[PDB]
Amino acid sequence: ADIQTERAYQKQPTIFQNKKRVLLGETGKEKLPRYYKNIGLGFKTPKEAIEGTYIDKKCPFTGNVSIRGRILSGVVTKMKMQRTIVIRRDYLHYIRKYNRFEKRHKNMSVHLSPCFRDVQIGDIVTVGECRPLSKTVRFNVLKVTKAAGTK
Amino acid sequence: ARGPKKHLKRVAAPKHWMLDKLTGVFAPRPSTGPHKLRECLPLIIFLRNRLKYALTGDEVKKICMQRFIKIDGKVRTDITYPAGFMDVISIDKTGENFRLIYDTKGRFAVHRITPEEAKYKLCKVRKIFVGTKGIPHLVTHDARTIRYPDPLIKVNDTIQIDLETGKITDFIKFDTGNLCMVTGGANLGRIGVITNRERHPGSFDVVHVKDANGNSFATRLSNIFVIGKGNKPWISLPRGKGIRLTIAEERDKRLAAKQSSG
Amino acid sequence: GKCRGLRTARKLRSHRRDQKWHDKQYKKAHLGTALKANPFGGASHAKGIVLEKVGVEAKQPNSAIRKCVRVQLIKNGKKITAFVPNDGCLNFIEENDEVLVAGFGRKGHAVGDIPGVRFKVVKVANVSLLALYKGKKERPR
RNA sequence: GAAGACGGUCGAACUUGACUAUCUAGAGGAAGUAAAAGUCGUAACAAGGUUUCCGUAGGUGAACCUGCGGAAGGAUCAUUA
RNA sequence: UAAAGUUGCUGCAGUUAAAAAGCUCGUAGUUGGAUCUCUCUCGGCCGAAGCGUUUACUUUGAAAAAAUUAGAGUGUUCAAAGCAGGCCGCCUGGAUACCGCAGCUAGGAAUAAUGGAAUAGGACCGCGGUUCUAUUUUGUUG
RNA sequence: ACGGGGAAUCAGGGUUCGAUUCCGGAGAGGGAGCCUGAGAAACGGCUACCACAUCCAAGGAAGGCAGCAGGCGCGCAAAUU
RNA sequence: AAACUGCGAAUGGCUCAUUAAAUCAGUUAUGGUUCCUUUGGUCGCUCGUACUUGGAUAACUGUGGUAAUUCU
Ligand SMILES: [Mg+2]
Ligand SMILES: [Mg+2]
Ligand SMILES: [Mg+2]
Ligand SMILES: [Mg+2]
Ligand SMILES: [Mg+2]
Ligand SMILES: [Mg+2]
Ligand SMILES: [Mg+2]
Ligand SMILES: [Mg+2]
Ligand SMILES: [Mg+2]
Ligand SMILES: [Mg+2]
Ligand SMILES: [Mg+2]
Ligand SMILES: [Mg+2]
Ligand SMILES: [Mg+2]
Ligand SMILES: [Mg+2]
Ligand SMILES: [Mg+2]
Ligand SMILES: [Mg+2]
Ligand SMILES: [Mg+2]
Ligand SMILES: [Mg+2]
Ligand SMILES: [Mg+2]
Ligand SMILES: [Mg+2]
Ligand SMILES: [Mg+2]
Ligand SMILES: [Mg+2]
Ligand SMILES: [Mg+2]
Ligand SMILES: [Mg+2]
Ligand SMILES: [Mg+2]
Ligand SMILES: [Mg+2]
Ligand SMILES: [Mg+2]
Ligand SMILES: [Mg+2]
Ligand SMILES: [Mg+2]
Ligand SMILES: [Mg+2]
Ligand SMILES: [Mg+2]
Ligand SMILES: [Mg+2]
Ligand SMILES: [Mg+2]
Ligand SMILES: [Mg+2]
Repeated sequence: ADIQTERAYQKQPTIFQNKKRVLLGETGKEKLPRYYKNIGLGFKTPKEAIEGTYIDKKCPFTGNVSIRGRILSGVVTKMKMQRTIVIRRDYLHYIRKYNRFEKRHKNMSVHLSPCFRDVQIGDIVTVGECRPLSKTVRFNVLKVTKAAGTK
Repeated sequence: ARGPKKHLKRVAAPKHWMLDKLTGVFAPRPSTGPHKLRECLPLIIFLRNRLKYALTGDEVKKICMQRFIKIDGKVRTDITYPAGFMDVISIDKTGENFRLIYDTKGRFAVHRITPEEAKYKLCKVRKIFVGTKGIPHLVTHDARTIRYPDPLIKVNDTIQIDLETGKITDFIKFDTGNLCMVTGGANLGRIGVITNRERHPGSFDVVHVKDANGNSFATRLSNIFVIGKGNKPWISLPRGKGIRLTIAEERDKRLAAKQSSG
Repeated sequence: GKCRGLRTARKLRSHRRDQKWHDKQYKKAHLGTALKANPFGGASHAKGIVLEKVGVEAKQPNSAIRKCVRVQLIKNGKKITAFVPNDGCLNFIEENDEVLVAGFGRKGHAVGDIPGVRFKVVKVANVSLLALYKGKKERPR
């Protein structure tokens, strides 16, 4: 998978990839070291992020983002943007005059890392709050759980 | 509102000052200082409302401008100086020393201390950071930074500071079984032994504390102040020994005192 | 029957407000046409200039002449017929004089005998009609 | 180092068109409502003197009349091998 | 605003008083039949760790401005108020409750949703493999 | 329609009010642009345009009470230069 | 006294036109920023005329201009 598709050169800023190498240690390529971080709160780092090659500065595991504040869950409704998806959060709002609830929802645009592959319309995503990534995106997908009847 | 605010409405002042409603529109508005505005006792309130040494604000100013009041061993001529928890107020002309200790009902009590005990104080540690060629630094709840602290001293611990020099003399580690006072919230002013601390990563930690009478109560970690090692406090406690009476037993005690009076 | 499920709050509320629009008083108070059409403009009283004295026939079962006045409100220029309550009181009113007018008693609805009249005169030339009637004050000159 | 000038930006506001919200002058035309005791009749209420009413269509000074198809809220809960 | 159970959630009406769509299908919405009685590792028997599918619900705990409201004390001469005051320098207050909803917290598991094996794309025991990899090796070096 | 704390009424549930002394927001005739400053897009600072308006020797100069009093106007409706 | 310098004048007071997920309220975040002041730390850590440096300007003194300004 070629990772150079923009006008600029895509690269993890922390990793230095031009270290001098003698010809005796030139067994193909050096297998460019991968930068990854362990986000806390008991979330495992996907093996894809560790062993991947994608460049994503908004990735919670390989990019420059900090998970802080609220951790929420939603259902994936649309995946038509690049590296970001639209999830749906449903809830019941109480009305005190009638002592009864009404069904409400709100969509949320959340950044989805390339480390989560095979995400389908319908699965559950645990997202975590971060700094503003775009005009409307303030959350990053931290965990993906499949639907109840997946193959 | 452009720029900082300089006034404080009397009804908007913190309730533990015990300010009335009809004396004026405004309140003393504590100056910026080592203690937060909501958690301090301005010098004027203590010197006029509490001790009744002065009748008006001008008399408080006249008292302070003769350099009679010392807060933690230093002369303070600012009448709105924020004096807060564990501060030592010394008046040598009349020869008394007070320590600002929360009462059981969450108010700064007039607590007189001996001059031997007025030479030190206890400070909670807020953070530890290394700077400037690998020199460690401690920051206390009193906004004083101390370089070269003991490597064992960690956050949420308590250090005994010699007021004359400003150096650490000993410390208490934050651990279960150590005596503590609650410095904020519903249980403010209560004294008890730490029983258990539950950690919630990314959120606030809750500390459970058991009184000397067997009562238990929870607080947030930021509301806990280690007072003594084990059951013995390192300072003198106010007349109420940190235990909270319910309104029923308070009424019974008041009635017994009334009956025994005369 | 009505819906009764635990999740029916929105249906109940929407139905209640839609049906609330079918209440006469609620629609009158919240539609905004009544306040626009009200000559007083929502005020309790108003001030006007007496245009002419008029006699209005009482409704059929009882025969009488009700002495009213045509007034022109200062604040919006609308023309109004106002009733001069007591007897001889029409003699206290002149042409082209300031008069303070109030409602008649039922929220812009005609009262008793007088047809199409919902206002009564309270003051004439800044002196109360009751004071003139009881001899407490005289008409200014 | 002042006045000043090219360019850019923010941009009040001006001119010219278009649209839009409220109030409004206004010949006339056509209704509703009261006050209404006039004129022509009698449509409806009794089998109201052609049973009433509904939908549709035409016509007529006026109520209304007629055709078609419905209802009984009908003047028949019933009519005999 | 109450009276107005004349806006009806509590709690109204629809044969004739105003009122059920001409009839059926049908998306969203609303509602929906029985059934199922915590441990393996770490540190000093406990403290720790998960995770039991997730909740809703219920109870508790924390955090939640003052004023206002409720309310404790207190003879403003009484009262509305106030936060004062009492004893012959002392003594004593300036309480407490309540604060939807949402968000934290820890118990309960009836009720109500939700899942867990039916191409075995099953659980547990041992096996064997495949691959990569962290350190044992080891006064030391090496 | 500035939002809350709250207010009136109320068996229980509710309905209505909250410009108004506490907290938060906005504005200083209407827009816009700035200087200084830690902090204004500040108006009891400045620069323009729009609307009003003051003095003038006609060349020019100076404005901003939704601060306290007070006046006009508007009004049913509100206090001492 | 005046004048230069420094600080404040961004608080307070008034009003409710605008404003309909905006304001605001509760809850969280800044591991994404700024912060006069108060308070504490730091301030021989740097290997490179001083027993004190230079030019102004105000107040003040004198000549004024404009019908007129907290003009100059
Ligand atoms: Mg202000
Ligand atoms: Mg945190
Ligand atoms: Mg220039
Ligand atoms: Mg016949
Ligand atoms: Mg007939
Ligand atoms: Mg007939
Ligand atoms: Mg009928
Ligand atoms: Mg009512
Ligand atoms: Mg009732
Ligand atoms: Mg009814
Ligand atoms: Mg009917
Ligand atoms: Mg039917
Ligand atoms: Mg359906
Ligand atoms: Mg069931
Ligand atoms: Mg409160
Ligand atoms: Mg009370
Ligand atoms: Mg709650
Ligand atoms: Mg408005
Ligand atoms: Mg409102
Ligand atoms: Mg208001
Ligand atoms: Mg208004
Ligand atoms: Mg305000
Ligand atoms: Mg402003
Ligand atoms: Mg004005
Ligand atoms: Mg401005
Ligand atoms: Mg002004
Ligand atoms: Mg101002
Ligand atoms: Mg004024
Ligand atoms: Mg007037
Ligand atoms: Mg009045
Ligand atoms: Mg000066
Ligand atoms: Mg200063
Ligand atoms: Mg300043
Ligand atoms: Mg300093």
